[PDB]
Amino acid sequence: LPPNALKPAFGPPDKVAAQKFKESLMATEKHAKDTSNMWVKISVWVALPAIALTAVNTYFVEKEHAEHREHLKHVPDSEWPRDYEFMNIRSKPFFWGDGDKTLFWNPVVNRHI
Amino acid sequence: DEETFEEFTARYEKEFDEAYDLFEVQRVLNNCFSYDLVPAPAVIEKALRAARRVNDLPTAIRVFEALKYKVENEDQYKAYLDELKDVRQELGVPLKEELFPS
Amino acid sequence: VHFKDGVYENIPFKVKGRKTPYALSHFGFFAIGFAVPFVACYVQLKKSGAF
Amino acid sequence: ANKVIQLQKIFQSSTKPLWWRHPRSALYLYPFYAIFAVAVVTPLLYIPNAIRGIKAKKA
Amino acid sequence: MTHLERSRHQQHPFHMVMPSPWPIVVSFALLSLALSTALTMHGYIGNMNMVYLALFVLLTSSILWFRDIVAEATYLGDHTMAVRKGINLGFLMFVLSEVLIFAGLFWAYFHSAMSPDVTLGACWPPVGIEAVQPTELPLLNTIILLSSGATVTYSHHALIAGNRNKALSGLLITFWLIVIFVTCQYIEYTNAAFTISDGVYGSVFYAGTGLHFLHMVMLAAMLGVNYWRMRNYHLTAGHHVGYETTIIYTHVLDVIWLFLYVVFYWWGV
Amino acid sequence: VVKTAQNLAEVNGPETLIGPGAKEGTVPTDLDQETGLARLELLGKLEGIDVFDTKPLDSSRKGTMKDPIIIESYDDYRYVGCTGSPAGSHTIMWLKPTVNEVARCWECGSVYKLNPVGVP
Amino acid sequence: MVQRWLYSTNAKDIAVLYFMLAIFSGMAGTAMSLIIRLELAAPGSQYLHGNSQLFNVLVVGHAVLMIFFLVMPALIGGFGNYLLPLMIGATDTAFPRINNIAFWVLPMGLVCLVTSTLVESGAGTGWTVYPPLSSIQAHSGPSVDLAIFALHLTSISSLLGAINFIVTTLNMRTNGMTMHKLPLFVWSIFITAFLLLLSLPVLSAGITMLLLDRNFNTSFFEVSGGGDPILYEHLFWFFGHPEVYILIIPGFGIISHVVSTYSKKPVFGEISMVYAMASIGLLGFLVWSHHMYIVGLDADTRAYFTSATMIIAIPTGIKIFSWLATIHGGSIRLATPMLYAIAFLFLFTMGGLTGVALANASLDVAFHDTYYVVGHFHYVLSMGAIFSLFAGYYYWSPQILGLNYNEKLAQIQFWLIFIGANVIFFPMHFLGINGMPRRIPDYPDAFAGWNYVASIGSFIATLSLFLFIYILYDQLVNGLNNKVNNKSVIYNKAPDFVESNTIFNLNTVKSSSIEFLLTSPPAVHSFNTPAVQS
Ligand code: HEA
Ligand code: HEA
Ligand SMILES: CCCCCCCCCCCCCCCC(=O)OC[C@H](COP(=O)(O)OCCN)OC(=O)CCCCCCCCCCCCCCC
Ligand SMILES: CCCCCCCCCCCCCCCC(=O)OC[C@H](COP(=O)(O)OCCN)OC(=O)CCCCCCCCCCCCCCC
Ligand SMILES: CCCCCCCCCCCCCCCC(=O)OC[C@H](COP(=O)(O)OCCN)OC(=O)CCCCCCCCCCCCCCC
Ligand SMILES: CCCCCCCCCCCCCCCC(=O)OC[C@H](COP(=O)(O)OCCN)OC(=O)CCCCCCCCCCCCCCC
Ligand SMILES: [Ca+2]
Ligand SMILES: [Cu+2]
Ligand SMILES: [Zn+2]
Repeated sequence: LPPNALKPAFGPPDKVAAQKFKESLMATEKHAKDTSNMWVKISVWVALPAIALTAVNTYFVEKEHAEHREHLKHVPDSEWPRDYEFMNIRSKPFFWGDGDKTLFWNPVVNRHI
Repeated sequence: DEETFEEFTARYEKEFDEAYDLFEVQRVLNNCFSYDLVPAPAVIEKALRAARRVNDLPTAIRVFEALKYKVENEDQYKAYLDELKDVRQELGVPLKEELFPS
Repeated sequence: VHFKDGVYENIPFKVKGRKTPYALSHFGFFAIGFAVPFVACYVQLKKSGAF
Repeated sequence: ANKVIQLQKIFQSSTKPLWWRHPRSALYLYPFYAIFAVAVVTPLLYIPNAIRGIKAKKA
Repeated sequence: MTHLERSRHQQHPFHMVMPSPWPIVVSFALLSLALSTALTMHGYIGNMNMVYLALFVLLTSSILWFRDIVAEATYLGDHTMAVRKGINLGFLMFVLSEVLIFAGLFWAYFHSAMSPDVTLGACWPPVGIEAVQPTELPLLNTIILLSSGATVTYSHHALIAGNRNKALSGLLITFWLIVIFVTCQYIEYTNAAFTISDGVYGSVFYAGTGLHFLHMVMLAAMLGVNYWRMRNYHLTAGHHVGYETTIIYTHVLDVIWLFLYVVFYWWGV
Repeated sequence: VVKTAQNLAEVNGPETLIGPGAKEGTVPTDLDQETGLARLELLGKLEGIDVFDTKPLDSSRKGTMKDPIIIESYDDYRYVGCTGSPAGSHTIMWLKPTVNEVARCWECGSVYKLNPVGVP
Repeated sequence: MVQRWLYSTNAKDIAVLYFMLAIFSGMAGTAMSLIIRLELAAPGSQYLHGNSQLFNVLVVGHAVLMIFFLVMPALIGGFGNYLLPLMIGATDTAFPRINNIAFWVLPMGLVCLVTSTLVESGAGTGWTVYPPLSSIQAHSGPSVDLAIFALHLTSISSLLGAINFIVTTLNMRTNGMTMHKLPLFVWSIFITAFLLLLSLPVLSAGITMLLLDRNFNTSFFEVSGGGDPILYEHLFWFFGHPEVYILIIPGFGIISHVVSTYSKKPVFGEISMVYAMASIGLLGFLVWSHHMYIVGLDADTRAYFTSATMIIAIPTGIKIFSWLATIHGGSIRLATPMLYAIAFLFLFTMGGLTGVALANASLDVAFHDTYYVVGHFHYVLSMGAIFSLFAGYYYWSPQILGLNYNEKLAQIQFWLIFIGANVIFFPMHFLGINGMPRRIPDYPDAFAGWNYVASIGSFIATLSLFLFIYILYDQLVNGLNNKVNNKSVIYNKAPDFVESNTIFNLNTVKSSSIEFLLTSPPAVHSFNTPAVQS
């Protein structure tokens, strides 16, 4: 046991700095209230009505494209437009499946002839 | 650092009087010979009287050895040995050539 | 975790107090480095039919 | 429910390595080590064919 | 606390991590992944079963690494103020590097489009290519993303304020909004009239928007990790660092997608 | 037998650094579930005390063998970087005073002494 | 033992693994350059039986090993991880588990590059890997894939390590040390870490897109789908040039410490040295297309890149004159580290002056794929960065290891590499100016003269490397005896003129950085009470 074992290691506490730290935990606690409450209002008065009218406008435009897909599904491969030089590049077959189709390949709209 | 030569001597004269052991006399002497100038004769005299007060003869011999390295000619070395004549004689300091003659 | 201190304690290989001489480890390690280009040449010259 | 404090005292008074202190850690670590061995050995068992130019006969 | 008691605690705030097996187990999974993919892309391995296993082991080995960071901060108390500040700064340098990966993909797009090659028709887009129209399903996506950067703002500030229910609801909604974005790109892909095989146009288009697709799947995994931790009382009103890193992530991905939508969809079509 | 410490003077090792858990239905507080060195650094903040030392070297004067500059340490040594009396007077020079020998600067002659306070 | 070196979270132990791997790799890359120089000794088939693909394979392996597996894991992975935390007072690095994965990916990247040369025919493409020569039509099979995965694993290594270096410097400095008080070597690893962070992600875009053309039917660079090979070169060289500076700047900071120690003078104009290192790191992002002067760019594009390349000579020349100003008026001590530093100042200036000629686009028409270029970048990389790596090892290894080395054996080693390096690379300029192309295993008969001279010097320099391998053995078996006999240097600074022998024993070390004040092998717990400076 050294003689120093029972002597203070820090010094006099700073009661001023203990209050600045203490007052800053309440200012931020309530400033987050006047800030949070507005962003609930914004999320229901702007954001929600945007995902409302856009969705039906998107449903309408998407509903039309489904019939256009239904007409192409009846077109036989004789009058499918001929590929250009840069279309359907096959430098070597894909190493999965049959070697000719991609990941999101859709037979109705994508074809190799 | 804008220190004139006159301010250089008056500051190292003060610095040799305050040195209180061998470490201090050797450290102050090292810094005094590390500038782009040869210290004045009145600075060399105070460095000899500081090594006497700590009772060390080799430090007083090395003072004149550094002096012969720092001068430009050998006639500048001679004119110092002709100014500090009494002090080298009164304290009993030999020259390194006189001590190890070749 | 607590480790030891000293001279031969901060390296992963043993230099002293070993049965086999340390020269076999030191120069064997740098011999294998110098020898991998020649193994590659051997495989490829044995593929071209040169050997 | 809240179990932060209870797990706080289990963890801080344990001698085992960190990844072993939770009572449920045996069920993850035992099967992972077996799976980790298969996933490392098997690709290595194919370099001999790759150097020799033998290809798998998936046909 | 005298000198005797102060001796039982560290003299610096920084974190001394104990030895762990994870850093060298992740490296082996990375080599098993590299060796398997090259061998199956060229026929030396019959199927994709070995590539599947290497991806599964790279995944469950990072989980365990993340599992040991939860315990060091929630059950051990090792994340002091200085450790917290260093973690935030490391994450900002991570996203700056990921942002410049997209910067290289935008160079490739502009190189191919400002003076298009004559085998295309000297025209952008090339002849015969039917592109994605902006005022469509991609316009529903740019609203769904902008709508999640404001429901995540009120969840974060409801946790600082001590409101639990409001905090837990503004995160369960951000989750299902990023999930909706992800399946909306899936529909847009299986219906597009061109493919990544369709020359240089299908290459720069699906690279820029396909990388962003992969980050969103990673972003939805982060909000699910925060959901478990906030509901099970790990996050406190002043100490939630796993949450702020997620929040900064949802805002950078929002800006990147904004750029993709203006260049790949409005200017390049 | 053990109980949660309330102030820095009540801390007795690491088993008094575990708080009271938050009750069901509320957002936990820092004072409810912090532990370890992170909790000790918070107890000091509330009272106004810095538990990690971060002040620079005292360059008010030049120490001497009669009146050195005292340096505190929790070991038998500490590294000291001297740059002169008004800080920045000369090129920095690193030193290492020990419990048995003082340190002197070969550049300016400043003397530093150690003061051990650590308890094994 | 298992968990100290496979589970490590200590930055000193990890730095030792880096150096072990770095030196094992310079063996292989030197053996490949020796096989290359034997086949170039005379006209005709010499040793490879006319297999030109094999000669091209060994050239790629030579460049990848020297750059990504020797110079980066030693200057940065080794010296940066060992001396940066000690020079700023840090108890560790930030993120100690990130620090460990950034090493263990390099062994896995070596068992990817080595198995690339043994499969099918290897990658005979050059270290730049231009398409379409590197696509599946002109390079079939899995060799170029396995080389790309090797490059991916070195990018994960350098990026993760750079993020760790940046956080540690900004967050974990000791009491009183501000950013203006950092040692110059700490500044050199900090600036290098930012160049890696902003250039590596552009290279990962380029070579992943090359992997997609080969295996996934994509046309980034294929000409039949609309793609462009010249796009790849823009993406590759936008990382390339920043890389050459990622390789010289850490050596700039080593040279600063060595020159100041063996002069007994502080670095002249220390603050303008940091400003110059930052200006060179910024101007290294605006000059990349001096590597594409003849591919058909516009004349106004080429006139911009000329002037941008030339003005990096101004900040670099400030560092050259600054180093000559600190040794002027000094007290020079000619130990082995000081010999390399004086040779660096002379051989780096020569290599940099041949770069000023290359900087003009008009003159580069006679300097494209010419041995003259090969002569330029072996003067700044092999008598430059390599000479600074030797200077570092002889400077810090006695402290790091606790073991001294045979001094007079080390001065023989220095002279054998100085003589032999000059013999290989000086005649390379003569071949290039007369018009000899690069990347050929065989040449017309008029080039036989200088090609024989260079192949002789290649044997001189490999013998100097084998002497260095013996010096390592002697230091590890006889290091403690080298301290008591007179076979090694004990003090890198000697007593001052008027300082006596016994006063000198009070303070043996007069250092302006912490590292020379530790125990000889530094303790595994180096700081408990933080170091303090004014
Ligand atoms: C790090 C860079 C580096 C280094 C050190 C070297 C070193 C050498 N290089 Fe090479 N070289 C390159 C980088 C380098 N080279 C690059 C990028 C290319 C172009 C590739 C391309 O064309 O595609 C190239 C190309 C190249 C060619 C062109 C071949 C052709 O075009 O096909 C030749 C020809 O002779 C050659 C020769 C040499 C020789 C003889 C040495 C020897 O002189 C080495 C001399 C000195 C040493 C023996 C090394 C020191 C040994 C160590 C292990 C250091 C250990 C130190 C410590 C740990 C303290 N190099
Ligand atoms: C350490 C690596 C390193 C360094 C530091 C440099 C530094 C420089 N390099 Fe180099 N370079 C390479 C590595 C390096 N290079 C490699 C590997 C290649 C080939 C890549 C490949 O094809 O594989 C290459 C090729 C290369 C090219 C492409 C040429 C071609 O391929 O056809 C050019 C073009 O301008 C170039 C120029 C310069 C210039 C101007 C500097 C300047 O920074 C030099 C400045 C230094 C000085 C000028 C010396 C001191 C200055 C003074 C004392 C000031 C007074 C001077 C004057 C008033 C003139 N070099
Ligand atoms: C082959 C011998 C087997 C003998 C059979 C055992 C019978 C008992 C004999 C006792 C010997 C036990 C054998 C254990 C293995 C062993 O001690 O040396 C064997 C070790 C191998 O093992 P490794 O742990 O280094 O891992 C590596 C395995 N790949 O060689 C070596 O690395 C030699 C390496 C020396 C060269 C490094 C020089 C670097 C010096 C450090 C300088 C650092 C500067 C840092 C600056 C930043
Ligand atoms: C190391 C740093 C990474 C740098 C990365 C730079 C370049 C990355 C850009 C490409 C990223 C993947 C694109 C998304 C897939 C896509 O392309 O979308 C999918 C496309 C679109 O479907 P479709 O063509 O059938 O048309 C639809 C008509 N109905 O299908 C394909 O492609 C099939 C081929 C699979 C492509 C997978 C390629 C994986 C290799 C790269 C892995 C990701 C890189 C690392 C990311 C963490
Ligand atoms: C196919 C395989 C792919 C695998 C990739 C999976 C990626 C999915 C993302 C899962 C992230 C889980 C992190 C939670 C850990 C945690 O707990 O963080 C919380 C901790 C604890 O602090 P606290 O505030 O909770 O304190 C509690 C109160 N005292 O703070 C932190 O550590 C902050 C650092 C988090 C950063 C995580 C890493 C993010 C980048 C990883 C990117 C990897 C892929 C990159 C590919 C290009
Ligand atoms: C080929 C397909 C691409 C795969 C990508 C490569 C995969 C390698 C890494 C695998 C993920 C395992 C988790 C490790 C990361 C981690 O755990 O970060 C968590 C670390 C843990 O800090 P600590 O434990 O060190 O300190 C102890 C303190 N508790 O928090 C940090 O550092 C803070 C900064 C976060 C930065 C993370 C960066 C993400 C890493 C991936 C970077 C890849 C860049 C290249 C992109 C192509
Ligand atoms: Ca030949
Ligand atoms: Cu360049
Ligand atoms: Zn001083």
